Amino acid sequence: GVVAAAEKTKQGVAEAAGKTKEGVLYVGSKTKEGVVHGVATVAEKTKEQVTNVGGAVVTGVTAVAQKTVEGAGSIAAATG
Amino acid sequence: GVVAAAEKTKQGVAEAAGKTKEGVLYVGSKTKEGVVHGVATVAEKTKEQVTNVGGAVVTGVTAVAQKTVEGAGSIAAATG
Amino acid sequence: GVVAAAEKTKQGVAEAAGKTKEGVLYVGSKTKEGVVHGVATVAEKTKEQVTNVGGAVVTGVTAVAQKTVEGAGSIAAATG
Amino acid sequence: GVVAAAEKTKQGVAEAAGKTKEGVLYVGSKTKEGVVHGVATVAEKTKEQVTNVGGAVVTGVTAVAQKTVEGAGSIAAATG
Amino acid sequence: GVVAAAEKTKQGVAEAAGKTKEGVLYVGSKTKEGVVHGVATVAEKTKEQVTNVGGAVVTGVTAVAQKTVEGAGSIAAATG
Amino acid sequence: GVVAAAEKTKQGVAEAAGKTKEGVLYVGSKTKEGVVHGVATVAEKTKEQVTNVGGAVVTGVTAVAQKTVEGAGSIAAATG
Amino acid sequence: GVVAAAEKTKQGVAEAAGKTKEGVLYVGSKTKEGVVHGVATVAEKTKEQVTNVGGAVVTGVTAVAQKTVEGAGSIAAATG
Amino acid sequence: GVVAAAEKTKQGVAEAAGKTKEGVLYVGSKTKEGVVHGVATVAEKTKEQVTNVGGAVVTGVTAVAQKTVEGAGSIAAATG
Amino acid sequence: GVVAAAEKTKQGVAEAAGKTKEGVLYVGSKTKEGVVHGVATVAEKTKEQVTNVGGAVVTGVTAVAQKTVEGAGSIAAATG
Amino acid sequence: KTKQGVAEAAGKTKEGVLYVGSKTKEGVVHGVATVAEKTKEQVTNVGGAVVTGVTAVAQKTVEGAGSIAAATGFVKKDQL
Amino acid sequence: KTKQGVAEAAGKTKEGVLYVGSKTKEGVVHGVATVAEKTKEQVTNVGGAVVTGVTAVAQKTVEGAGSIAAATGFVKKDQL
Amino acid sequence: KTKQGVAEAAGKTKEGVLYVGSKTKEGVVHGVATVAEKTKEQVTNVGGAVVTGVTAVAQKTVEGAGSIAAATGFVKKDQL
Amino acid sequence: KTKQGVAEAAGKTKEGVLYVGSKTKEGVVHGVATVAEKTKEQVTNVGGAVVTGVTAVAQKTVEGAGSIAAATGFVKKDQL
Amino acid sequence: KTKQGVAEAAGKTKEGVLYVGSKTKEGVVHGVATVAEKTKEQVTNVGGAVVTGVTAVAQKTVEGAGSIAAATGFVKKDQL
Amino acid sequence: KTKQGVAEAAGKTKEGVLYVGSKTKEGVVHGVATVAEKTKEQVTNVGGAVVTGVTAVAQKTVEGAGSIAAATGFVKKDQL
Amino acid sequence: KTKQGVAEAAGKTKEGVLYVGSKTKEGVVHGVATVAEKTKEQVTNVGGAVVTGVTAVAQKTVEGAGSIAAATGFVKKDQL
Amino acid sequence: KTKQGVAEAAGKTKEGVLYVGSKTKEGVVHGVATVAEKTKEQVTNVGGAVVTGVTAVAQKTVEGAGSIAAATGFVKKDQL
Amino acid sequence: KTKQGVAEAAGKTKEGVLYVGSKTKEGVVHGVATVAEKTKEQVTNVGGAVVTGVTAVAQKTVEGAGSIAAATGFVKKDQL
Repeated sequence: GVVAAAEKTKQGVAEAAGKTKEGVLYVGSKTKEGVVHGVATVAEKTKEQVTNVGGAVVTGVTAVAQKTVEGAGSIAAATG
Repeated sequence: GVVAAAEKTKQGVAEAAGKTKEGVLYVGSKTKEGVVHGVATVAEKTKEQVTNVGGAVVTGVTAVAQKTVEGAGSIAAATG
Repeated sequence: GVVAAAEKTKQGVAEAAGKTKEGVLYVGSKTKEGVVHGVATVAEKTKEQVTNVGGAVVTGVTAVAQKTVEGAGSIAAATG
Repeated sequence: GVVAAAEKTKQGVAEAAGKTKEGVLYVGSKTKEGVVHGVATVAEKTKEQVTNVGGAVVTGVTAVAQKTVEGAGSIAAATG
Repeated sequence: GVVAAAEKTKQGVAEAAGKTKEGVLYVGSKTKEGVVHGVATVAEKTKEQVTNVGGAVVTGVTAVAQKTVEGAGSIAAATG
Repeated sequence: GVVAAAEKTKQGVAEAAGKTKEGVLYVGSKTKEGVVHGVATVAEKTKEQVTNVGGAVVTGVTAVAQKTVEGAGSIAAATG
Repeated sequence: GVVAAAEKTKQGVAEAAGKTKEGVLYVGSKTKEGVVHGVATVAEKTKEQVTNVGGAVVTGVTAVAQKTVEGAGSIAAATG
Repeated sequence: GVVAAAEKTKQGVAEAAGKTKEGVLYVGSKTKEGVVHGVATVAEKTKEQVTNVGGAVVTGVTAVAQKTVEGAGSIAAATG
Repeated sequence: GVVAAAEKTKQGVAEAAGKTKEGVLYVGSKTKEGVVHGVATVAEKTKEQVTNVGGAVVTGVTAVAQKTVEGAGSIAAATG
Repeated sequence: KTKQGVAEAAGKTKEGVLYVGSKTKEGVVHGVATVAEKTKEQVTNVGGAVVTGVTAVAQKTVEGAGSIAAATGFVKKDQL
Repeated sequence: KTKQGVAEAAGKTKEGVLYVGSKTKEGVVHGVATVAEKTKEQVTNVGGAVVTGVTAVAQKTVEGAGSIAAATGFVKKDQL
Repeated sequence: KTKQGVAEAAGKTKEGVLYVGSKTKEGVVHGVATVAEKTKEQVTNVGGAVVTGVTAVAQKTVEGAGSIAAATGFVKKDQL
Repeated sequence: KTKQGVAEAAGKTKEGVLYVGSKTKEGVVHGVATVAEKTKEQVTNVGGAVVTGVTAVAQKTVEGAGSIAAATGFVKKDQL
Repeated sequence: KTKQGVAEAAGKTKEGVLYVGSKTKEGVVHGVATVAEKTKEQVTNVGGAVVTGVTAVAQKTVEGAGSIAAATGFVKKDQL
Repeated sequence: KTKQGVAEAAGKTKEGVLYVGSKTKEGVVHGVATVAEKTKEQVTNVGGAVVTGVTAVAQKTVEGAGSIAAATGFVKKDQL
Repeated sequence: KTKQGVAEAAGKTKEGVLYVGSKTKEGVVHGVATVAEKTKEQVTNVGGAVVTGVTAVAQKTVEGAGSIAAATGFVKKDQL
Repeated sequence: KTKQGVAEAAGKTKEGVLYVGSKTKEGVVHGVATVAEKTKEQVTNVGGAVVTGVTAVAQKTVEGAGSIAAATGFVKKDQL
Repeated sequence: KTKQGVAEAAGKTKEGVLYVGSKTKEGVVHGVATVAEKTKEQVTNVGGAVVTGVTAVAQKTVEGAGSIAAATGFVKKDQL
């Protein structure tokens, strides 16, 4: 039982609410989720080698922002 | 039982709400999910090699923003 | 039971709502999901080699923004 | 039971709503999903080689924005 | 049971709604899904080679915006 | 049961709606799905070679905006 | 049961609707699905070669906007 | 049961509708589906070669806007 | 059961509709489906060669707007 | 000498294709698109002006002191 | 000499493709798109001005002292 | 000499593709998009001005002392 | 000499692709997007000005002493 | 000499791709986006000015002594 | 000589890609986004000014002594 | 000589990619985002000024003695 | 000579990637974000000024003796 | 000579990546974020000034003797 009342008033406001659930709000904000910024490499000879024979390999520069709900959020998964 | 009332008022507002669920709102914000920004490479000889023989390989510069709901959110998956 | 009432008022507003669910709203915002920005490479000799023999390979510069619902959101999948 | 009422009012508004579900709305916003912006390469000799023998290979500059619902959202899939 | 009423009013509005589901709306917004913008390559000798023998290969500059519903949204698929 | 009523009013509007489902609407917006914009290549000798022997190959500059519903939305598919 | 009523009113409007489903509408908007814009190539010698022996090959500058409903939306398909 | 009524009104409108399904409408909009715009090539010697021996090859500058309903929407199909 | 009524009115309109399905309408809009616009080539020697031996080849500048309903919408098909 | 509102162009070439264009727009109204769907309008006017339609007016004048382009919806009762 | 509102261009080439363009817009209204769907409007006017429509006016004047482009929706009762 | 509001361009090339463009906009209104959906408006005016529509006015004047572009929705009762 | 509001460009090349552009905007209104959904407005005016619509005005003037661009929604009762 | 509000650019190259651009904006209003959803407004005006809409005004003037861009929502009752 | 508000750029290259840009903004309003959801406003005005909307004004003036950009919502009752 | 508010840039290269940019902002308002959700406002004004909306004003002036940008919400009753 | 408010840059390279940028901001308002949720405001004004909204003003002036940027919410009753 | 408010940069390299930047901010307001949630405000004003909103003002002046940036919420009753 929720009741609000206003009467005999020049400017009256009556506001009622049974159940309320506030939510997220960003005002003038900034965010950085999974960011790579400013990587420099000065070599003479570079060499990479990957010899995957049935798994999962993730190399190089990476930036991930997974947001899964009802499952594995792996980056490199390998099941058998 | 939710009740609001206004009467005998020059300017009256009555507002009622049983159940309310607020939601997300961005006002003047910025976001960065899965971003690669400013990568520099100054070499003389470069060499890459990938010899995948039945798996999953992900290389180079990468930027992912997966948002799955009811499944695996892998980047490199390898099942058998 | 949700009730709102206004009476004997010059300017009256009565507003009622049983159940309400607010939603997302962006006002003057910016977003960046899965972005690659500013990659520079100054070499003399470059060489890439991929010898996939039955899997999944993803190379080079990449920018993905998957939003799947009821399935795997892999980037490089390899099942057997 | 949702009721709104206005009476004996010069300017009256009565508004009722049983169930309401708000929706997404962008006002003056910008978005960037799966974007590659500003890639520069200054070499002398370049060489690429791909020798796929029955899988999936994705190379070069890529920008994807998959939005699948009831299926795998892979970029390079390889089943057998 | 949803009821709205206005009476004895110079300017009256009564509006009722059982169930309502709001929808997406863009007002003065911009979007970028799967975009490649500003790629420059200054070499002297370039060479590409692809020797696919029964799979799927996707190379070069790419920009995809798949929006499938009830099927795989791969970019390079290879089944057998 | 949805009811709206107006009476004894100089200007009255009564509007009722059982079930309503709003829809998408773009007002003064811009979109970019699957776009390649501003690619420059300054070489001296260029050479491409493709030797597909029974699969699917997609090369060069590409820009796709698939919107399938009940089928695979691949770019390069190869089944057997 | 949906009812709207107006009576004893100088200007009255009564509007009722059982079920309503709004639809898409673009007002003063612009779209770009599958677009290639501004590609420049300044070489001295160019050479392309394609030796397809029973698959599907798609090269050059491409811009596709497939919108299939009940079938594969591939760009290069190869079945056997 | 949908009912609207107006009576004892100088200007009355009664409008009823059982089921309604709105449709797409473009007002002052522009669209670009499958467009190639602004491709320039300044070489000295150019050479193309295609040696298809029983598949499908699509080269050169291309711009497609397929809208199939109950069939494959491939660009280069090759079945056997 | 859909009913509308007007009576005792100087200007009355009664309009009823059981089921309604709105349709597409373009007002002051422009469209571009499958368009090639502004291709320039400044070489000294050009040479093309096609040696199809039983498949389908499509080259040169192309602009297609297929709209099939119950069949494959390929550009280059090759069955056997 | 004096130049106002002048669009000028020039072009020289020895061999090749040439295009020169010069367009000028002064006092031009272009593209006024309007839709009214299922709209109710009720007007009662007594000795006044009511405007509800679409009015597109363009004017260009040289030596036009005291010019008026569009005077819409007004009541003028000057004594002198 | 004097230049106001001038768009000028020039171009020289010996061999190749050339494009020169010069456009000028002065006092131009472009692209006024408006939609009103299921809208109710009720106006009672007594000796005044009411404007509800769309008014797009463009004007260009040389030597236009005291110019007015659009005077919309006004009541003028000057004594002198 | 004097330059105001001037857009100027120039270009030289010996071999290749050339593009030169020069555009100028002065007193230009571009892109006014408006939607009103399920909106109720009720106006009672007695000897005044009410404006609710869309008014897009553009003006350019040379030697325009005392110029007015848009005077919308006003009541002028000057004695002299 | 004197330069105000001037956009100037230049470009030289011997071989290759060239682009030169120069744009100027002076007194320009671009992109005014507005939506009103399920909005109730009730106005009673007696000898005044009420403005609720959209007013986009752009003006450019040379030698414009005493210029006014947009005078919206006002009551002027000057004695002299 | 004198330079005010000038955007200038230059570029030289022997071989390769070149881009030169110069843009200027003076007195420009860009991107005014507004939404009002389920909003109630009630106004009673007696001899005054009420403004509730959207007013986007841009102005540029040379030699504009005493210029006014936008005078919105005011009551002027000067004696002299 | 004198430089005010000048954006200048220059660039030289022998071989490769070049980009030169110069932009200037003076008296510019960019990006005014506003939303009002489920908002109640009630105004009673008697001989005054009330402003509740959105007012975006931009102005640029040369030799503008005594300039005013935006005078919004005021009551002026000067004796002289 | 004299430099005020000048953005200048320069760049030299022999081989490779080059970018030169120069931007200037003077009297610029950028990004004013505002939201009002479920807000109640009640105003009673008698011969005064009330301001509740959004006012974004930008101004740039050369030789502007006595300039005013934004005078909002005021009551001026000067005797002389 | 004299330098005020100057942003200057320079860059030299023989081979590789180069970036040069120069930006200047003078009298600039950037990013004013505001939210009001479930807020009640009640104002009674009698011959005064009340300000509750958002006011973003930016100004730049050269030779501006006696300049005022923003005079908000004031009562001026000067005798002389 | 004289330098005030100057941002200067320089850079030299023979091979590799280079970045040069120079930014200047003078009289700049950046990032004013404000939230009011479930706030009650009640104001009664009689011949005064009340300010409750957000006021972001930025100003830059050269030769500005006697300049004022923001005069907010004041009562001025000077005799002379």
